[PDB]
Amino acid sequence: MIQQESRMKVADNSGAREVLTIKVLGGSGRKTANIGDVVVCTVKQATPGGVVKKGEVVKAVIVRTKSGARRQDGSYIKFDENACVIIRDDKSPRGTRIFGPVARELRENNFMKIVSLAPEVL
Amino acid sequence: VKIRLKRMGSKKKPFYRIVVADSRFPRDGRSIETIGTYNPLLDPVEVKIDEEATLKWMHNGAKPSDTVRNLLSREGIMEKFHNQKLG
Amino acid sequence: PNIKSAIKRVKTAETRNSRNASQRSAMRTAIKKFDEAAANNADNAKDLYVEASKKLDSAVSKGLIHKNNAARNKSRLAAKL
Amino acid sequence: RNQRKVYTGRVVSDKMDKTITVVVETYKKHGLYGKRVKYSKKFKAHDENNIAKTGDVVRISETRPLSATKHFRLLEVVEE
RNA sequence: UAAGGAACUCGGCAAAAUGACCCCGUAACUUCGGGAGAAGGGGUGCUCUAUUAGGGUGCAAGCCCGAGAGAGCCGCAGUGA
RNA sequence: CGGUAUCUAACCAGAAAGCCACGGCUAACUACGUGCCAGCAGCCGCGGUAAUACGUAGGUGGCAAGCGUUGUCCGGAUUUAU
RNA sequence: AAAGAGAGUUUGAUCCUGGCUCAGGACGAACGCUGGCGGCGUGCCUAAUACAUGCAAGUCGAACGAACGGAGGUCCAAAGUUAGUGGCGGACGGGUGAGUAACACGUGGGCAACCUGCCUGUAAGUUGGGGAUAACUCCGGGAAACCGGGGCUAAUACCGAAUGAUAGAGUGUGGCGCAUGCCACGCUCUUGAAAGAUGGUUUCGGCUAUCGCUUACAGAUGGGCCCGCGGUGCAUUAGCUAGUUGGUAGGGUAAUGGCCUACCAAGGCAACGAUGCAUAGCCGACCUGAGAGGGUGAUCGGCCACACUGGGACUGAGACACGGCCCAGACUCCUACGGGAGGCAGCAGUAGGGAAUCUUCCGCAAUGGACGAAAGUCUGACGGAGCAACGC
Ligand SMILES: [Mg+2]
Ligand SMILES: [Mg+2]
Ligand SMILES: [Mg+2]
Ligand SMILES: [Mg+2]
Ligand SMILES: [Mg+2]
Ligand SMILES: [Mg+2]
Ligand SMILES: [Mg+2]
Ligand SMILES: [Mg+2]
Ligand SMILES: [Mg+2]
Ligand SMILES: [Mg+2]
Ligand SMILES: [Mg+2]
Ligand SMILES: [Mg+2]
Ligand SMILES: [Mg+2]
Ligand SMILES: [Mg+2]
Ligand SMILES: [Mg+2]
Ligand SMILES: [Mg+2]
Ligand SMILES: [Mg+2]
Ligand SMILES: [Mg+2]
Ligand SMILES: [Mg+2]
Ligand SMILES: [Mg+2]
Ligand SMILES: [Mg+2]
Ligand SMILES: [Mg+2]
Ligand SMILES: [Mg+2]
Ligand SMILES: [Mg+2]
Ligand SMILES: [Mg+2]
Ligand SMILES: [Mg+2]
Ligand SMILES: [Mg+2]
Ligand SMILES: [Mg+2]
Ligand SMILES: [Mg+2]
Ligand SMILES: [Mg+2]
Ligand SMILES: [Mg+2]
Ligand SMILES: [Mg+2]
Ligand SMILES: [Mg+2]
Ligand SMILES: [Mg+2]
Ligand SMILES: [Mg+2]
Ligand SMILES: [Mg+2]
Ligand SMILES: [Mg+2]
Ligand SMILES: [Mg+2]
Ligand SMILES: [Mg+2]
Ligand SMILES: [Mg+2]
Ligand SMILES: [Mg+2]
Ligand SMILES: [Mg+2]
Ligand SMILES: [Mg+2]
Ligand SMILES: [Mg+2]
Ligand SMILES: [Mg+2]
Ligand SMILES: [Mg+2]
Ligand SMILES: [Mg+2]
Ligand SMILES: [Mg+2]
Ligand SMILES: [Mg+2]
Ligand SMILES: [Mg+2]
Ligand SMILES: [Mg+2]
Ligand SMILES: [Mg+2]
Ligand SMILES: [Mg+2]
Ligand SMILES: [Mg+2]
Ligand SMILES: [Mg+2]
Ligand SMILES: [Mg+2]
Ligand SMILES: [Mg+2]
Ligand SMILES: [Mg+2]
Ligand SMILES: [Mg+2]
Ligand SMILES: [Mg+2]
Ligand SMILES: [Mg+2]
Ligand SMILES: [Mg+2]
Ligand SMILES: [Mg+2]
Ligand SMILES: [Mg+2]
Ligand SMILES: [Mg+2]
Repeated sequence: MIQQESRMKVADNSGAREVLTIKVLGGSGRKTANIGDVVVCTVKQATPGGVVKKGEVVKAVIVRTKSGARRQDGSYIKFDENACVIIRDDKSPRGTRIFGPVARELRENNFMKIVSLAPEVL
Repeated sequence: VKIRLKRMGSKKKPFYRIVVADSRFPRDGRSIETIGTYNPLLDPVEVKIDEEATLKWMHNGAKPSDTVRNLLSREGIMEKFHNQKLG
Repeated sequence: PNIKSAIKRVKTAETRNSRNASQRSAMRTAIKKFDEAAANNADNAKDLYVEASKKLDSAVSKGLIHKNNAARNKSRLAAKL
Repeated sequence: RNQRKVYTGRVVSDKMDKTITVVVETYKKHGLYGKRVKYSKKFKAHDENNIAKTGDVVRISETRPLSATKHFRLLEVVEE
């Protein structure tokens, strides 16, 4: 459950290191995004020398949340943090490698490149 | 410890020094005490050797090489060493 | 490794490691028992002491300890009694 | 046998236990002018039990390392 | 009080958070006194060594004061309100 | 290495010379063209109509399968002086 | 015996002072024009940037597993010249100069405070037992690196015993020193060793040769530690330090030592430059100079440090180990998504940076290395060839 003014750390190789949410795409009155949803966001903290600079407006996808998703089989998954991967106009990441586990639901949202690079797809 | 043969001189023109050194050191590198010279180019081989420090090193356990053994045999160091061992 | 000798060397390394660790542990345990006996009361202690020295001397014959080390340990723990 | 180095200096500090500090002075040519210049270096010496007093000329001799920085022992005290 | 954490509002109003004792450590500036409890950290329970090491009191009997260390033990949590 | 070094015979002036510089420092000058332009240059500085300093031609000087330019160090520099 | 060259330029003309410029020599040099040969040498100075491809460390059947001719049964065939466990070597040889202002290097000593496989010499011995395990063969997990379980067998593989200490203690005698202590010898008790393989003879038992294995003592060799002196810029870098300074006991190492621990005292270094910042491998040596000095560390030789970055240990006489192992980090690659593999500052070679630097060659013939009793195998060390007027 991520809405505007919510911060979540970045989980790939790009220069960004923390990001604040600006808007949730999908509808006129939409107010909450979860695993597999694309958001507009800004960079609040960046590592020196990175490609992505501080104060930049970028799009990104949600890979794990503290209140995860429920599967059709009646099972649940939850993580210990909210994470984020910066993506391009298409569904390809702007970084080189992904850190930490990644939810399986992205395989159902055609995010095939991010799934391949993840160390674990839970 | 071997009484070895060190090569120097010029391209296609080798000259040799009969020298004692350790087997772990480079051929042209560190050595202990040079004792003689050996010139192969001349048809009659000219080999000069101390013949006194050589016997001391042989007594102390300095095993030579094949050609050094041949030179010591021709110059009589090996035969005198055998005589010293007998006597 | 990518040399045919290195694999044999490493295998021999684990074998020798296990063997030497076993004997070293046995010798340390013997020394520990002797010093425990010597520190508190008298009891046998001296009776233990002999075989403790044995555990050192044979060890030198095995090759897992220096002769000076064995002599030094024997003299140092011989001062407890 | 062999021999060890011996230095004759003056006791400066004797407030340690069983050991003192001794300054040894010598002269040397300069690098480019050849003038005498004083050159004082401080060593640490070992006594039997706190005999030497400050400002007393003593002769000390070389030995093995007795401590972290301690390589000399007191040979005798020439005078006060 | 789930997730978020000022997005509320004229304005963080109200509420929430810190809070005791011991130790480490502490900036620009300065009227040289300060700033300073700056900031930022670590330790607190019970049992045995142990009528302690040592102090106050008294002629002695005895009675009060109690820091460091070690070994351990129990909870999510030891200035457990 | 290797038919390699070397040696033996026959033919051939034939198949084999370039770079920098020339007012003084520093060895070595004439003509043409240009006219404070084109340009040269380490310094003194040359170029405004008679240019031994600019470009070319002839000549001369130095070196030579090399010759010039640049960068760094020492000398000249007694310009850190024992 | 050696022993040093100046010129232009401030002025209307001078003489001093003073700076600037030039005439010489040398490069791991570069660029431009040009270009015949031979001999001897040199060639990533920048990115210790990233690496395709091939080769650089293996060897012993004298300790345990081959085809043929061919005993024997017109058909198959017994015995006779060729994988792995184990031993030695991989710590040598080869490459880079990142880091390091310190016992790293040079020079001169000390160790009565030390170690050392192979090599040499000498004195003794190699006497008796045991339980296994690869290899091999079945059962499974397997995408693949490879993992487990059951059974079977050798040794110079491993582990006890007999005996043997100049190893520990206790003592004595004599001679001695540089304080701690050194040397010769004697006495009693307690511990510590081994392995056999290729032949000869003899009787066949025995005996014996060579190579082997265990212990001790010397030599030689290679290392370890300590110390005096010596080689840079900044004070617009003045205080630094607390296992620090010393002692009492202990632990540890081949050895001394706050190397490490507990206790006790508050010490120690510094204007003779402590501490800090910056640069830098050190020397023999090279260039220049009349010399004193100044600049540099190309080639070669000696020492030191490093091996993608950081940490650690095992085996071993010797490593905290370039082409060995474990963990973390960045990068490259394979995956069936569970997980695996790699390190050219080795020889050639590719990309990038540069103003700028070479063949993906031949051979162990010579010298030297490792293994073996030897033949012999390996050796991008090395011996040679190719390119570049780069130098004489
Ligand atoms: Mg030979
Ligand atoms: Mg035994
Ligand atoms: Mg030893
Ligand atoms: Mg001494
Ligand atoms: Mg809430
Ligand atoms: Mg919550
Ligand atoms: Mg805020
Ligand atoms: Mg609003
Ligand atoms: Mg607002
Ligand atoms: Mg308020
Ligand atoms: Mg404040
Ligand atoms: Mg608990
Ligand atoms: Mg030919
Ligand atoms: Mg010819
Ligand atoms: Mg003809
Ligand atoms: Mg003709
Ligand atoms: Mg001709
Ligand atoms: Mg002719
Ligand atoms: Mg002609
Ligand atoms: Mg020509
Ligand atoms: Mg002209
Ligand atoms: Mg001309
Ligand atoms: Mg000419
Ligand atoms: Mg001068
Ligand atoms: Mg001039
Ligand atoms: Mg050229
Ligand atoms: Mg040309
Ligand atoms: Mg030539
Ligand atoms: Mg380099
Ligand atoms: Mg084999
Ligand atoms: Mg080397
Ligand atoms: Mg170097
Ligand atoms: Mg057996
Ligand atoms: Mg068996
Ligand atoms: Mg068996
Ligand atoms: Mg015995
Ligand atoms: Mg005896
Ligand atoms: Mg002495
Ligand atoms: Mg005796
Ligand atoms: Mg025994
Ligand atoms: Mg033999
Ligand atoms: Mg053998
Ligand atoms: Mg010097
Ligand atoms: Mg120098
Ligand atoms: Mg001690
Ligand atoms: Mg450097
Ligand atoms: Mg030269
Ligand atoms: Mg001069
Ligand atoms: Mg040089
Ligand atoms: Mg070089
Ligand atoms: Mg060198
Ligand atoms: Mg490397
Ligand atoms: Mg690299
Ligand atoms: Mg070991
Ligand atoms: Mg290696
Ligand atoms: Mg390599
Ligand atoms: Mg290379
Ligand atoms: Mg290139
Ligand atoms: Mg060879
Ligand atoms: Mg050979
Ligand atoms: Mg090979
Ligand atoms: Mg080579
Ligand atoms: Mg070569
Ligand atoms: Mg070149
Ligand atoms: Mg040439």
